[PDB]
Amino acid sequence: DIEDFYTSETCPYKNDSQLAWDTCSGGTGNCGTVCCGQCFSFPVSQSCAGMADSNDCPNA
Repeated sequence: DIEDFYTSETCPYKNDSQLAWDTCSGGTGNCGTVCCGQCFSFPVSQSCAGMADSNDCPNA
């Protein structure tokens, strides 16, 4: 459950948790450990930085 841990307060998206999640933890966009405590929080923050792709993401 992420929606139960969604923070539309800091999250730039106020549509759905899946949206902001579909962004960070979507493989592209602005994935990272930042979205961990940006739109969500642990232990969800772990999923954000988890489903944020590994090397498939736009990482260095």
